[PDB]
Amino acid sequence: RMPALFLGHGPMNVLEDNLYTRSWQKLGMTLPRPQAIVVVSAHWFTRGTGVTAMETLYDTHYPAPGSPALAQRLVELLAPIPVTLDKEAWGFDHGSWGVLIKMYPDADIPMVQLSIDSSKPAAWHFEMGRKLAALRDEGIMLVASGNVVHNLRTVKWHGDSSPYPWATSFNEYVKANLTWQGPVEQHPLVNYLDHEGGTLSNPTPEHYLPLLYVLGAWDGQEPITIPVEGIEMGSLSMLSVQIG
Amino acid sequence: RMPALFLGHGPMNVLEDNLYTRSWQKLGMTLPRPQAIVVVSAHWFTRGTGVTAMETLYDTHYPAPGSPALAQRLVELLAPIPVTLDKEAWGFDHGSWGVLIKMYPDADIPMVQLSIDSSKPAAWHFEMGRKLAALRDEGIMLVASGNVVHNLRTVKWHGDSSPYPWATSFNEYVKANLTWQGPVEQHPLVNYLDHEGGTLSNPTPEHYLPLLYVLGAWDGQEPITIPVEGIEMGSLSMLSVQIG
Ligand SMILES: [Zn+2]
Ligand SMILES: [Zn+2]
Ligand SMILES: [Zn+2]
Ligand SMILES: [Zn+2]
Ligand SMILES: [Zn+2]
Repeated sequence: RMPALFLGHGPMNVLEDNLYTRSWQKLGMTLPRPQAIVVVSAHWFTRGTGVTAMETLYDTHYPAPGSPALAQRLVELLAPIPVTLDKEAWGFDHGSWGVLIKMYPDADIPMVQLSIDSSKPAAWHFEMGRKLAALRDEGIMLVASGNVVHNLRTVKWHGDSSPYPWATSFNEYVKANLTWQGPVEQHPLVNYLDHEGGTLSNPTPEHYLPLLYVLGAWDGQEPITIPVEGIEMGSLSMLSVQIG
Repeated sequence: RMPALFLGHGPMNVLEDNLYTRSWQKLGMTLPRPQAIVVVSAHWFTRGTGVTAMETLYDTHYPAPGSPALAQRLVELLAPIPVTLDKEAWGFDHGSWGVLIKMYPDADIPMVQLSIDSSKPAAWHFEMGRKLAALRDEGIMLVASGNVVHNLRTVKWHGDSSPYPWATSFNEYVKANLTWQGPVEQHPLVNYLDHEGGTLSNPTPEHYLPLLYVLGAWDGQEPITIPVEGIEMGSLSMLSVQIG
């Protein structure tokens, strides 16, 4: 049974870097090797849900082989959710590419990209991870990447380095509610904009929503882990989450 | 009379970095301060020409004030070229943001973004810089950013560090033809795919085309300078060009 992973993304490198990259490389050594991976990124935020099997914007290159079989299986599992199927791969954002180059350096794990539907509310994205859960017993690792705090208008690129108190506030409300159980509509992490708090940490939903894909996939029983965490440049949250 | 600048973009930082960043900061200290700037990036590659006056994807933030006056003046100058006018700013690619944060750290120069028309041939993009030339006598600096060699399938992110010979070959054909004069249709840098050479260095045109915007703006008389140059990771060319 494969784990699902939400990674806070960014180290702005690298090669021989930091705590985060060593946590990614990390889980790539330590976690059960997947038959294939469904990648969810903050940066594939589209009207409607798209899927690529990667049979062919960003100053990056991650030549993982595609899995047309997993793509079709994704489309079927999601039906009647209408899915658009791209032939070509989508470019990987620097952050996602940064997680993947550290995690599985050799780009030898077959892969599908899944996009996040803009037009849908948080509860729906949580329901998505509920549907993706079945794939975890079929040798498939879910890797979602984004940032539970993500306001680049508040980011302090040089000085000083302490976490803004509102950043730590929202982040702790995230961590304290990972294991919440009950109706989806009443989930604190689904109703995240109910926090002070919420809109300032996430003025648009895309960097936060990927966590819900991972949380949607939790059975209520298996452990939930935090392989690495951190708030960089005052408001970039680096909170990573392991399900199972 | 304002200079036009093509910058090869990437240092993957920074703050206290390298030769390239110090060349950018650099020209920002040394060049005549502009009333406003038209930014052209490799990464705004669209069907049709777009313009933003910046009255409102990338893990970046460059809060330069817009210039609606320059935007309208751009639309008028280009007519009958059909232009789409966005209210909102487009996100800056890391490379462009990297050039601008070093060049004009304070983000206090008014600014317009101009996009590159996908559907048009190299000669047309050269003609674009011919039209943009007039704005140089109106206090306006053209800043184009991309990379005259740009194949991320050949990039050696770690080892070793020597420039591929084909990379140096195409690059030198670029440099040897900056000052070429004659009919546009017969310009070596317009007919760049005529080199061995060309398609391998530039499998799609977007990172190269921005130079033509700058070269289009040369009168035949003023100096053409190379403020910095370099080939990193075997095939990322860092060749920068100053017109006037
Ligand atoms: Zn680029
Ligand atoms: Zn980037
Ligand atoms: Zn954000
Ligand atoms: Zn991001
Ligand atoms: Zn390229």
